[PDB]
Amino acid sequence: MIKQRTLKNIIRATGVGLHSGEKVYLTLKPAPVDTGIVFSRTDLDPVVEIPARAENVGETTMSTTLVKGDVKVDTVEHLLSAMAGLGIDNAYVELSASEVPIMDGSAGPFVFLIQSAGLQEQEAAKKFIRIKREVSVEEGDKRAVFVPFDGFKVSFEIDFDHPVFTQQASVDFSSTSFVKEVSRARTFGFMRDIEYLRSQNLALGGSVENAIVVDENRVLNEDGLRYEDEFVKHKILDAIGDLYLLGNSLIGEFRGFKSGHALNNQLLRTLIADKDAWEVVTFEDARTAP
Ligand SMILES: COC[C@@H]1C[C@H]1C#CC#Cc1ccc(C(=O)NC[C@H]2C[C@@H](NC(=O)[C@@H]3C[C@H](F)CN3)CN2C(=O)C2CC2)cc1
Ligand SMILES: [Zn+2]
Repeated sequence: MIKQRTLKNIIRATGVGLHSGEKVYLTLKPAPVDTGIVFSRTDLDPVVEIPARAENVGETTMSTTLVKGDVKVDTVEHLLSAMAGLGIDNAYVELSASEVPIMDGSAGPFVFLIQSAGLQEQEAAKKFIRIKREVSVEEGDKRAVFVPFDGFKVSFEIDFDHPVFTQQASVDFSSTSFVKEVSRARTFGFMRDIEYLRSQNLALGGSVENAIVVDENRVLNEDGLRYEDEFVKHKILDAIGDLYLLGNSLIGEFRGFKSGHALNNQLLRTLIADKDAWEVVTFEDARTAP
């Protein structure tokens, strides 16, 4: 049967919040069967834990933020994307501040840390959400869609009227490596937006160390891009993080058109609300499973 996984060993890491600019200490701990992913603000007394679930997403439009009361955790999408990538069902994520460390702007450091400390299978069936019906959301010229698909796949398209722009990509994660083809894909910002956001006391941790910085014409980062299609691969990475807020791995296919975390969140909520469109499934034989 396909079994729930947690971590074998705890993992510690240090970084800076993209927005807060704060030094943050991160601890990933193993967790019992059916825990899910739980974020923990250890700096607070008493400690505040927010389950990494769609119901707990705050109305923050810079990044994916979890809330409970007036306590927040900012920029969860890259870490969740890394746990999604490696099929982690159960883990505590301890933080010493309000924001996940940005590290290098991608999921690579997080995927390295997780596999460094190993995975532990647990004596419980892994539960999957299987897409049964197409579910679509739009707003203006943006669109986000679930389609039934025997497997897991993400297609994305962006359309920036900028000289620096493939703006399309499609990855079947049952045939292609999350780790090799998507995990190293970094976040990106335009020089004028960064200048603005700095003026509003935001992007305080941003640098070429943790982002592709783009002016009107070109990539400013001396060493360039990691993929010809790094920008749209980072969109895929982000979506995979957002999807993992379902609290169960997906059997189906996602399509983004100029989508972001706000419309991504609308699609998760519309899916959860339409019980005709999905079922939870387990697999007694890993050999016959998609
Ligand atoms: C020493 O270096 C000097 C350079 C000048 C210093 C700097 C810096 C910085 C920065 C920075 C980078 C990125 C950003 C930033 O918020 N980028 C958003 C980008 C990338 C992608 N969203 C994501 O990645 C999401 C959100 C967060 F980004 C992490 N998950 C979609 N997206 C867009 O559509 C923007 C609107 C055009 C915001 C800020
Ligand atoms: Zn991102």
